[PDB]
Amino acid sequence: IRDFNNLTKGLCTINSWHIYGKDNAVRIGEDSDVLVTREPYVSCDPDECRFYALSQGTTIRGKHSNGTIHDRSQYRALISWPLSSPPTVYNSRVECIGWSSTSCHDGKTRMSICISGPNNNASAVIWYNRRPVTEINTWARNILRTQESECVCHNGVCPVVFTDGSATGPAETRIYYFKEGKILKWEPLAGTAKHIEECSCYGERAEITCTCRDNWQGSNRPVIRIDPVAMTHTSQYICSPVLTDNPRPNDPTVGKCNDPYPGNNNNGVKGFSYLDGVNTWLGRTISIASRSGYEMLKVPNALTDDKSKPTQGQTIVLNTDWSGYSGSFMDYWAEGECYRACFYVELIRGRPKEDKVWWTSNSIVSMCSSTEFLGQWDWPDGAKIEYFL
Amino acid sequence: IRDFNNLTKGLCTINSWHIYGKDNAVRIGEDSDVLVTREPYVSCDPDECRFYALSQGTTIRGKHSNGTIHDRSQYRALISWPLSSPPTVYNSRVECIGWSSTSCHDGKTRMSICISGPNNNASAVIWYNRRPVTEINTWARNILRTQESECVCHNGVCPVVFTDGSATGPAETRIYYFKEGKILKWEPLAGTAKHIEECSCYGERAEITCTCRDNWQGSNRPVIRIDPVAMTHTSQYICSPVLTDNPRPNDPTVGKCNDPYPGNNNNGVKGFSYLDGVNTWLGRTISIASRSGYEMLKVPNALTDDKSKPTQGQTIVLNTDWSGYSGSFMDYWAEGECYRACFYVELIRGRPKEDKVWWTSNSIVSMCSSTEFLGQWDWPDGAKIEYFL
Amino acid sequence: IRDFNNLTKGLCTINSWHIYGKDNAVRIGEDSDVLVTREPYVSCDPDECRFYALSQGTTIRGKHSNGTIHDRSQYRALISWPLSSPPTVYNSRVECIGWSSTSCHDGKTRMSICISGPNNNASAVIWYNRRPVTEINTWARNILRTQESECVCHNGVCPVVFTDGSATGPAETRIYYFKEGKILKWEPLAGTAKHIEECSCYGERAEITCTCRDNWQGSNRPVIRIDPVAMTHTSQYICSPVLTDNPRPNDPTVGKCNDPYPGNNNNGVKGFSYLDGVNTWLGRTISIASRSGYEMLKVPNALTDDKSKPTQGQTIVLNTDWSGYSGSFMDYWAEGECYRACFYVELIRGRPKEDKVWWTSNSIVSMCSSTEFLGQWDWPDGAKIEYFL
Amino acid sequence: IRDFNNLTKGLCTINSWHIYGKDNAVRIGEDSDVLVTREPYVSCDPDECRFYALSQGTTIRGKHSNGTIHDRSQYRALISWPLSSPPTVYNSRVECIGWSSTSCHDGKTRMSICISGPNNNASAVIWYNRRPVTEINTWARNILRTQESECVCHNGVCPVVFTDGSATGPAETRIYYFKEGKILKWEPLAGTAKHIEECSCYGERAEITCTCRDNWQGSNRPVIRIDPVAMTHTSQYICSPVLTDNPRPNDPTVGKCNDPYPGNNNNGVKGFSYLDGVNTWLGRTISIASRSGYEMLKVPNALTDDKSKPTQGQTIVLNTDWSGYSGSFMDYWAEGECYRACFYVELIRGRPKEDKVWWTSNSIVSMCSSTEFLGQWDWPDGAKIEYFL
Ligand SMILES: *[C@@H]1O[C@H](CO)[C@@H](O[C@@H]2O[C@H](CO)[C@@H](O[C@@H]3O[C@H](CO[C@H]4O[C@H](CO[C@H]5O[C@H](CO)[C@@H](O)[C@H](O)[C@@H]5O)[C@@H](O)[C@H](O[C@H]5O[C@H](CO)[C@@H](O)[C@H](O)[C@@H]5O)[C@@H]4O)[C@@H](O)[C@H](O[C@H]4O[C@H](CO)[C@@H](O)[C@H](O)[C@@H]4O[C@H]4O[C@H](CO)[C@@H](O)[C@H](O)[C@@H]4O[C@H]4O[C@H](CO)[C@@H](O)[C@H](O)[C@@H]4O)[C@@H]3O)[C@H](O)[C@H]2NC(C)=O)[C@H](O)[C@H]1NC(C)=O
Ligand SMILES: *[C@@H]1O[C@H](CO)[C@@H](O[C@@H]2O[C@H](CO)[C@@H](O[C@@H]3O[C@H](CO[C@H]4O[C@H](CO[C@H]5O[C@H](CO)[C@@H](O)[C@H](O)[C@@H]5O)[C@@H](O)[C@H](O[C@H]5O[C@H](CO)[C@@H](O)[C@H](O)[C@@H]5O)[C@@H]4O)[C@@H](O)[C@H](O[C@H]4O[C@H](CO)[C@@H](O)[C@H](O)[C@@H]4O[C@H]4O[C@H](CO)[C@@H](O)[C@H](O)[C@@H]4O[C@H]4O[C@H](CO)[C@@H](O)[C@H](O)[C@@H]4O)[C@@H]3O)[C@H](O)[C@H]2NC(C)=O)[C@H](O)[C@H]1NC(C)=O
Ligand SMILES: *[C@@H]1O[C@H](CO)[C@@H](O[C@@H]2O[C@H](CO)[C@@H](O[C@@H]3O[C@H](CO[C@H]4O[C@H](CO[C@H]5O[C@H](CO)[C@@H](O)[C@H](O)[C@@H]5O)[C@@H](O)[C@H](O[C@H]5O[C@H](CO)[C@@H](O)[C@H](O)[C@@H]5O)[C@@H]4O)[C@@H](O)[C@H](O[C@H]4O[C@H](CO)[C@@H](O)[C@H](O)[C@@H]4O[C@H]4O[C@H](CO)[C@@H](O)[C@H](O)[C@@H]4O[C@H]4O[C@H](CO)[C@@H](O)[C@H](O)[C@@H]4O)[C@@H]3O)[C@H](O)[C@H]2NC(C)=O)[C@H](O)[C@H]1NC(C)=O
Ligand SMILES: *[C@@H]1O[C@H](CO)[C@@H](O[C@@H]2O[C@H](CO)[C@@H](O[C@@H]3O[C@H](CO[C@H]4O[C@H](CO[C@H]5O[C@H](CO)[C@@H](O)[C@H](O)[C@@H]5O)[C@@H](O)[C@H](O[C@H]5O[C@H](CO)[C@@H](O)[C@H](O)[C@@H]5O)[C@@H]4O)[C@@H](O)[C@H](O[C@H]4O[C@H](CO)[C@@H](O)[C@H](O)[C@@H]4O[C@H]4O[C@H](CO)[C@@H](O)[C@H](O)[C@@H]4O[C@H]4O[C@H](CO)[C@@H](O)[C@H](O)[C@@H]4O)[C@@H]3O)[C@H](O)[C@H]2NC(C)=O)[C@H](O)[C@H]1NC(C)=O
Ligand SMILES: OC[C@H]1O[C@@H](O)[C@H](O)[C@@H](O)[C@@H]1O
Ligand SMILES: OC[C@H]1O[C@@H](O)[C@H](O)[C@@H](O)[C@@H]1O
Ligand SMILES: OC[C@H]1O[C@H](O)[C@H](O)[C@@H](O)[C@@H]1O
Ligand SMILES: OC[C@H]1O[C@H](O)[C@H](O)[C@@H](O)[C@@H]1O
Ligand SMILES: OC[C@H]1O[C@H](O)[C@H](O)[C@@H](O)[C@@H]1O
Ligand SMILES: OC[C@H]1O[C@H](O)[C@H](O)[C@@H](O)[C@@H]1O
Repeated sequence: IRDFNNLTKGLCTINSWHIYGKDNAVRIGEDSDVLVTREPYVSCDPDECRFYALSQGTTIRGKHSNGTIHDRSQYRALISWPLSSPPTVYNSRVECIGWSSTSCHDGKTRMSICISGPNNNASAVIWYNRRPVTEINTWARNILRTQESECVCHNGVCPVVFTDGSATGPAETRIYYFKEGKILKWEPLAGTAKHIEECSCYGERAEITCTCRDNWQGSNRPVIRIDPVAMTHTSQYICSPVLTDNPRPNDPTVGKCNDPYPGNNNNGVKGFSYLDGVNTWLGRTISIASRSGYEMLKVPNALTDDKSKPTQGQTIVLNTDWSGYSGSFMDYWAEGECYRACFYVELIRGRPKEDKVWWTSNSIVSMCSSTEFLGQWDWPDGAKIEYFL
Repeated sequence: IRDFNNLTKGLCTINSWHIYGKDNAVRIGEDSDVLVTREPYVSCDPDECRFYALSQGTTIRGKHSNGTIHDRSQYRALISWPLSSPPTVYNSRVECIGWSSTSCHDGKTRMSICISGPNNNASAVIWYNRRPVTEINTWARNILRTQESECVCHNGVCPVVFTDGSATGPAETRIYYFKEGKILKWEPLAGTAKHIEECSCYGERAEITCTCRDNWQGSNRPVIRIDPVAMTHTSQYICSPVLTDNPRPNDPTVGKCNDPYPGNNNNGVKGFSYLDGVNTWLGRTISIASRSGYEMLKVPNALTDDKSKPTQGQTIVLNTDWSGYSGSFMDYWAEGECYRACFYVELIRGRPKEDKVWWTSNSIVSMCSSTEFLGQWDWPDGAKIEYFL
Repeated sequence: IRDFNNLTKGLCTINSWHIYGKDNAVRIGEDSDVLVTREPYVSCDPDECRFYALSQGTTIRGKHSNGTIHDRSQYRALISWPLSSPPTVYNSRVECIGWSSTSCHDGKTRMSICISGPNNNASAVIWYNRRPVTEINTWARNILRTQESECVCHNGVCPVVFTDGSATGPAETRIYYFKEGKILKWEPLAGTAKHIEECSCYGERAEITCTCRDNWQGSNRPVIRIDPVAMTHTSQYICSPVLTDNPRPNDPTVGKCNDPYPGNNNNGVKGFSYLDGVNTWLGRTISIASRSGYEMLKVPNALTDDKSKPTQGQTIVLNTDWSGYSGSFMDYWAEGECYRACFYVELIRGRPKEDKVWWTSNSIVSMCSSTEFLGQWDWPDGAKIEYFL
Repeated sequence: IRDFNNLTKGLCTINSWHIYGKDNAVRIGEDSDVLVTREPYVSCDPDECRFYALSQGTTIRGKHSNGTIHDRSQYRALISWPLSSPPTVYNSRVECIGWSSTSCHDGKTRMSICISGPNNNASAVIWYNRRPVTEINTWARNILRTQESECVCHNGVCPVVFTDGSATGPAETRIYYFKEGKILKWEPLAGTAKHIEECSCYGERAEITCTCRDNWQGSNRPVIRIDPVAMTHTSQYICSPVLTDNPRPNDPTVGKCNDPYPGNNNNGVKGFSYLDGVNTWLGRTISIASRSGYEMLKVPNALTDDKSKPTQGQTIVLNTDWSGYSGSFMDYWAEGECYRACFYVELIRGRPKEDKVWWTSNSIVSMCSSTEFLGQWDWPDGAKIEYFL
C-alpha cells in the first residue's frame, strides 16, 4: 500500500526558524536514567519523526559514564526515541550496533547503517525493515565511517556517503546507492572537494545535496550533489567567504569554490547548509576557535558566489553556551507544496571543555523553517554542571 | 474514515460531580522520575482522554527543580500522558516546545499550540497531526500567550484565544480561527470584557463558551462566546455577585455584567464555568486571598442575572489544602444524547506558599458531572512537604 | 465485529493447579519504582489477561508508603498492568479512582467500577469503554463497597455484588445488573446468606457463581448464584465442614448450609471456590488464626453436602509464609470446549504482621487448572523484610 | 491470514559473522533498573526479533540480587524484551513462570514453555498464543528441564527436547512434537548420543538440527537431527577432533562420532553449531578450563569427518573476558533465498568467577552470518565489577 517517496517538491521559502524539538536530556538525566550519547540527529518516517544518536551504553549518572569522551567502543549503538523526549534506558530503540551511523526512510520502510570494529578492521551493516541485509568491509583499513545524520531516498534509491582513510590527509570517500538495503552501485568521490567527512544531506526536486566537513585543510565546507536517478554526483566547496567549519580563521571577503580555504588543519565539526539560490542559509558556530554558539545566516547564492555575504540571520545558541555537531533533515511526508528545511544542533556537555565531570554527553535542539519573520530566542542545553559534582 | 466533530449536543444536567481522574504526581514523584510541571489540563481524542501540562524539563527530586517557580524558560514543553498516571520522564509525550499552550482534537486529528521566546519576541507554533503547520509572531511584543487548557472545534474550525500585551492594563487579545492548523480568520476582542487571560472553553449546540481571567481590574470573570460557523464572537462578564477569580473581595449582592467588579488589581487565577441557564455551575477557590480550597457552586443564570446566588454546591478541595488553576474539558466522543461537563483543578505544591523546598510543581484532580446527587469528598494533592527536605 | 461473550461452556476437570503468573513485586520494588498496592486480582480481555489492584498512590520505597496499612484514602485507584510484571509507576494503567473495585470484559469492551468518598458519603462510578457512564450513591451511608475481583458477563449483562452498611451486623447487599455500563435492574440480597462481602465470581453454562465473605458471624463462606438472563439469584453457604474463611474455628464433621458456622465474629478474608459437583475445589489459608499459608482442597459436592471432606489437595503457599485475599477468574476467550478455572492469592507483606516497616503492600501469585496430576511447589512472596530497614 | 512457516530454504554461505545485537545490560544496570538474568537467547517472530532470558526476579543493584548464583527458585520467569535493549523492570514481557525454558514462533503465533517446581516434582507448562494449553509432569523426578534457547517449527510442528534425570549419568531425554501447544507425539532419545542437555537448534530444508551438551562424559557435543514431518529423529556426536564443550581436554587429531570424547566428567556448557557440509561452523570457549573467550571455527564436515580441522575462524570474545552459554537462532521470516545463521553468547558476570559481588548475571552479544569476509572485533560485556562494590 506504500510507495517509495519521490523528491517532487522544492524547498519552502526560509524567512526564519521556529523551535521544533528539544529534549533537555542533560538536565533531566541529572536525576533519571538517561543514556550518555553523542552524534545525534533527527529523521522522519511517514507517520512519526524521531531523535537518533549514538549511545555510549551507560547512563550519565552511572559510573560507566567515566571515559565517554572516547568515540569508538563496543558499547555504542544507534538508538532512536520519541521526538523531544530524552534518550532513556526505557524508551530508546536500538537500530543497530556500532560507533558511526546513518538512517533514512524510503517511504516504505527504514534503512539504518551502523559501522563497528577496530580501527583497521571495521565493517558496515546495512539494515532494512529492521533486518540486516548487506555488509561492507573496510576498504582503506582506517576507521570506515559515515554521515552521522540522515540519508535521503528517491524512488527507493538512498545514497550514502562513506569515508575510509586518514582524517588528516587524502582519504577514500565513496558514495553507495542502496535500494532495499542492497547495493545498486557505488562510486569514488569525484569533483573538487579534497576531503569529506560527516555529510549532512537533504533532497528536493530529484536531487540530494550534502554539506560535509573537510577535516584536512578546509574551513569552507565541501558540498556533494547527488542525482539519485542517474546515480552520479559532483562536488565542490561552498564558494562564500562566510566560512562555516570550526575551528576556522576569520571571514575573508572572497572564498574558494574548488579548494579548501586554508588557515586551520586537521580539525572540523559536522555542519550543514541549505543551498537554494537566494533562499540559502548556512549554519555555523559563533566562535571561530571552539564549539560554542550557533547561528543561521542567510547568504544568497553561497554555493556559487565567492563574495556572497549575509543578508539576514538568526542566533540559535549564544556564544556563552556549548554547541556541537549540526545536521539537516526534513519531513518529506508533511502536507503542502514544498519541503520545509529543518536542522538540529548537538549541545555537548562535559569533556573536554567541562572537565570537572568525567563524562561527555549532549542534548538536542531542533528548528524548522517558517515563511514568517519570527522573533528569535537562544536555546541552551540548560544543565548546571556543578550539580553533577 | 473520520469526519470532523460537530457540537450537536447540549450539556447534560449537572446535579453533582464525580471523580474522573487524579494522578497523585507529587506523592509519587517523591521517589520516582516525575517531571516538574504547572498549568495542567485534560483533553480528549475520539479514543482516549489524556492529561496535559507544561513541563519544566527536570524531575522534582532533580537538582534542576530549583528555580521552577519561574514561568518562562527554554526548558518547558507541552507534554501529555495517560489519564491519571503521573507525568514521568518515561511515559510523557512532548507535543510542542514552549511556555504557553493549548490543544484540541477536531475529530480527525489533534492541533497543539505552543508559544516560546523572550518576552519581547515570542512566537506561536501551531502543530496539526503532530507536524508544525503555521507560525504567528508576537503582535504586541509582551509575552504572547494563550489558554492553558483545551480549545474546542466544530466542523474542523478550532477557535483559540490569545493575548499579547500588559497583564496589568489594556492588552491586545485576538481570536484565531484555525482549520487543519491554518488560519482561516482572526478578530480582535470585541464586547465589554476589558481584559482577557487564560480562557477555559467548552462547546455545545454549535457555540463555544470561554470563561477567562481579567488580571487587570476584575474579580468577576470575563466570558467570550464564539460562533465557530460565522467565526464571530461576543464578550461580557459573569453578571453574578458570586465572584470567582482569586484573589477577590467578598461577595456583594449585585454583580457587574459589562465591567470588571473592582477591589483587586493586577492578579487572578485561571478558572472556568459552565453557563447553561438554571444548569449553571461556577468553580472558585474557597479563600478570597490565596489559591486554597476549591468549590463548585450551582448559580442559576449566573451569566445574565446580576443578583444570582447559589442554590447548591460541592466542595472539591478543602480550604486547608492548596489549589491552583482550573479549566474545562469534555469528552465530545462519549455515548449519549448530551455532553457531560468536566473540569480539572491544578493542586500547586512548593513555592511560593511552601518555601522550604526550592521547587514549584503540581498534581491534578479532575471531575465530571452526574445526573445523580452524589456524596462529596475532598481531593487534596496528598504529598507531605517535609519528606522533600 | 465483536459480539458479547456468552457463558456456553462448563468447567474443565480440575486435577491439579499449574503456575500461571507471579510478579515478585515486593522483591523487585526494593530497588525499582513499584507502586504500593493491596486487593489485587486478575482479569482477561479477549486478547490479553492483566493484573489489577488498588494502588496506594506511592512507591514502596517512597516516604509516602508510611501509613499504607489504611484502606481508604483519596490516593487510591484501580490500576492494571501486564501479566506477571510488577505494578510500576511507568507500566500501570489507571482504570478509575477509588478504594473499592471490580472490572470485567463483556466480549466487546471492559466495564470497570470504582467507589470513593468518605465512609458516610461514598459513590460508585461505572466506567465502560474507558468512559464514565453511570454513578450510584451510597444507600446505607456506611462504606459502599464491592467485590475486589473480577465480575462476569453473559450476553452483555454483567452482574456485580455490592454491600453498604455494617461489616459486623446485618448490611444492605445489592446485585446490580449492568449492560454497557447502564443499570438494567438491581435486587436486594435474597436467600439464606446472612452477610456478604468481597464476592469472588466465575461463570459457566449461563450461570454465575460467587463465593463471598461473611464478615459478621460465619466461618463457612456464603455463596450467591446468579442467572444473568433472568437477572435473578439465590444464596446459601457452602455446606461442607471444610471451613474456608479466616480466622476460623477448627473443622467440624458437619457444616451448615443455610446459616453462618459460628465461633469467630467480625472478621474474615476474601476467598473463592469452584463449585461443580465432584469437580469442586475450595481455597483456604492453612492457619486458622492468621493470613498465612494457602491450600486448595478437592471437596466433592462441598456446596450441597454438609459432611463433605477432602479427597485431594495442593499446597500453594506454606504456612510459614504470608498470604492474603484470593479470588477467581477465567480466560473466557481461550480455546477449547471448557473453561479452565483460575485463581490468584495476594501475598501481603508489611503491616500489621511485619511491623518493622511502616508500609503494607503485596505481590501476586496465580494458578490455573490442569487435567494432569502435576507436582506441587510452594510460591512465597520471596522478599526479605530486613532489606527494607 | 498467516500460514505456518515451512523450512523451505537452505543456509546461506557463512564467510564471516557480523554484529547483530548487544545489550550492555550489566554496564547499564549499574545505574538503572535492570533485572538479574541468566540463560539468555534470541528468537524471532514474523515482524520482530527479541531477546529472551530467565529473570531472577530482582534488579542487579537490588539487595535481592544476593544469592542469584542459584539456578532454581520461585522468583524466576522467562522474559522477553526488545532487541538490544537491556532486560529492565519496565520493558520486559513475562512469557511464563519457571526456571527452564524454550520458545518459538510457528508463523501464526508463539509457543513458550517454562518448567517450575522442586527438583523431584517439576512440571512444564506449554503456552500458545499467550495462553496455557498443555502441562507435562516430571517423568524421572529429577529436574525436568529443556533447551534454554529457541525451538524451531515446520508446518505448525515444533519439536522440543527435554531431559529429566541425572546430569552425571544416564538420564531420560524425550523429544516432544507440539502443534498449537498440543502434544502430537513424543519419543525417547534414540541414536548414539549418551546424554543430552540444553539443545541449541536451527532448521533448514525441512530438517531441524540440534547441538547439545553431554554433561556426563563427553567433551564433544551430541547432535540430534529431527524430521518434523515424519516426527522422527537420529542422534550422534560431532565427529570432529575440534572439541567444543567446556571444560574439555586439549584437541586430539581424531574425534568420536558415536561416543563421548573422554577426559572431563560431570560438567559442560550450552553451545551450538551449524552443520552444513563445507559450510560448517562451530562455536566454543577459547579456554579449555573455564567459560572465558569465545570463537567461531569453520570446520568443514565436522559432523561426519573424525579428523576435520579448522580452515577459517573468527574471535568473538577475548580469552581475557567472560563468556557463558551460547545458542542458535535464525530469522525464518527474512527476505532472500537462504536462511542466515545467527547465534548469541551469554556474557556471565559475577559469581562464581567474580566473587567480590554477591550476584550472578549476564549481558548478551549476538552475531549473524555474512557472505562477505568481514573484519573481526571482540565483544566483551564491558562492565567494571569494581563499580558494584
Ligand atoms: C526579535 O527577533 C528578530 C528576528 O530574529 C530580531 O531581528 C534579527 O536581528 C538579528 C541581529 O541583528 C539579525 O541578524 C543579523 O543580520 C545581519 C544582516 O542584516 C543586516 O545587513 C543586511 C544586508 O546589508 C548590506 O546589503 C544590503 C543589500 O543586500 C544593503 O542594503 C546594505 O546597505 C548592506 O550593504 C541589511 O539588509 C539588513 O537590514 C535589514 O534588516 C534590519 C534588521 O536587522 C533593518 O533594520 C533594516 O531596515 C533592513 O530591513 C541588516 O542591516 C547580519 O549581518 C548579522 O550577522 C553578522 O553579525 C553577527 C553578530 O551580530 C555575527 O555573529 C554574524 O556572523 C555576522 O557577522 C560576521 O560575519 C560577517 C560575514 O563574513 C562579517 O562581515 C562580520 O564582521 C562578522 O564577522 C565576525 O564574526 C564572525 C562570527 O563570530 C566570525 O566568524 C568572523 O571571522 C568575524 O570575527 C546578523 O545575522 C536578523 O537578520 C534580524 N531579523 C529580522 C527579520 O529583522 C530582533 O532584533 C529581535 N528584537 C529584539 C528587540 O531583540
Ligand atoms: C454528603 O454529600 C452531600 C452532597 O455533596 C452533602 O450535601 C451538600 O452539602 C453542601 C454543604 O452544605 C451543600 O452545599 C452548599 O449549598 C448551599 C445552597 O443550598 C442551600 O441554599 C439553597 C437555596 O436557598 C435559598 O433559596 C431557596 C430557593 O432557591 C429558598 O428556598 C431558600 O429559602 C433560600 O432563600 C437551598 O435551597 C438549600 O436547601 C436544599 O438543600 C438542603 C441540603 O443542603 C436541604 O437541607 C434542603 O431541604 C433543601 O433541599 C440549602 O439550604 C450553598 O449556599 C453553600 O455555599 C455557600 O456556603 C459555603 C460554605 O458552606 C461557601 O463556601 C460557599 O461559597 C457559599 O457561601 C458563600 O457565598 C455565598 C454567595 O455569595 C454567600 O452568601 C455566603 O455568605 C458565603 O460567602 C462567604 O464565603 C465565600 C467563600 O469563602 C467568600 O467568597 C465570600 O466573600 C464570603 O466570605 C454550599 O454550596 C450541597 O448543596 C449539598 N448537596 C446536596 C445534594 O444536598 C452532604 O452534606 C454530605 N453529608 C454529610 C453527612 O457530610
Ligand atoms: C509431588 O506432588 C504431588 C502432587 O501435589 C504430591 O501429592 C499430593 O500430596 C498432597 C499432600 O499429601 C495431597 O494432599 C492431601 O490430600 C489429602 C486427601 O487425599 C487422601 O485422602 C483421600 C480420601 O480418603 C478418604 O476417602 C477415600 C474415598 O474417597 C477412602 O478411600 C479413604 O480410605 C479415606 O476414607 C485418599 O483417597 C487419598 O489417597 C489417594 O492419594 C494418595 C496420595 O496422596 C495415594 O497414596 C493413595 O493411594 C490414593 O491414590 C489420600 O489418602 C487431604 O486430606 C490433605 O488435606 C488435609 O491435610 C492437610 C495437611 O497435609 C491439611 O492442610 C488439609 O487442610 C487437610 O487436613 C485438614 O482438614 C481436614 C478436613 O476437615 C481435617 O480432617 C484434617 O484434620 C485437617 O484439619 C486440620 O488442619 C486444617 C488446616 O490447617 C484446620 O483448618 C483444621 O481445623 C485442623 O486443624 C491434603 O490435601 C495431594 O492430594 C497429593 N496429590 C496427588 C495427585 O497425589 C506429592 O506428595 C509430591 N511428592 C513429593 C515427593 O513431595
Ligand atoms: C581483520 O579481520 C580478519 C577477519 O577476521 C582477520 O583475519 C582472520 O584472522 C584469524 C586469526 O588469524 C583467522 O582465524 C584463524 O584461522 C585459522 C585457519 O586458517 C589458517 O589455516 C587454514 C587451513 O590450512 C591448512 O589446510 C589448508 C587446506 O585447507 C592448507 O592449504 C594449509 O597448508 C594447512 O594444511 C589456511 O587455509 C589459512 O590460510 C588462509 O588464510 C590466511 C589468513 O588467515 C591467509 O594468510 C592465507 O593466504 C590463506 O588464504 C590459514 O593459514 C585457524 O587455524 C585459527 O584457529 C586456530 O588458532 C586459534 C588461535 O589463533 C585458536 O584459538 C583456534 O582454536 C585454532 O587453534 C586451536 O585448535 C586447533 C584445532 O584443533 C589446534 O590445531 C591448535 O593447536 C589450537 O589448539 C589449541 O587451542 C585451543 C583453543 O584454545 C584448545 O582448545 C586446544 O586444546 C589447543 O590448546 C583461527 O581460527 C581467520 O580465519 C582470518 N580470516 C580471514 C578471512 O582471513 C585479520 O587478521 C584482521 N586483521 C588484523 C590486522 O587484525
Ligand atoms: O461533606 C462535608 C465534608 O464531610 C467530610 O466528611 C468529608 O470528608 C469532606 O470531604 C466533606 O467536604
Ligand atoms: O584480529 C585480531 C584482534 O585484533 C584486535 O585489534 C581486535 O581489537 C581484536 O578484537 C581482534 O581479535
Ligand atoms: O576506555 C574508554 C571506555 O571506558 C569505559 O568503558 C566507558 O564506559 C566507555 O564509554 C569508554 O569507551
Ligand atoms: O532561572 C530559572 C531557571 O532555573 C533553572 O534552570 C530551573 O531548572 C528552570 O526551571 C528555571 O527556569
Ligand atoms: O493517614 C493514612 C495515609 O497516610 C499517607 O497519606 C499514606 O501515604 C496514605 O496511604 C494513607 O492513607
Ligand atoms: O537462596 C537463594 C535465593 O536467594 C534470594 O531469594 C535470591 O534473591 C534468589 O535469587 C535466590 O534463588
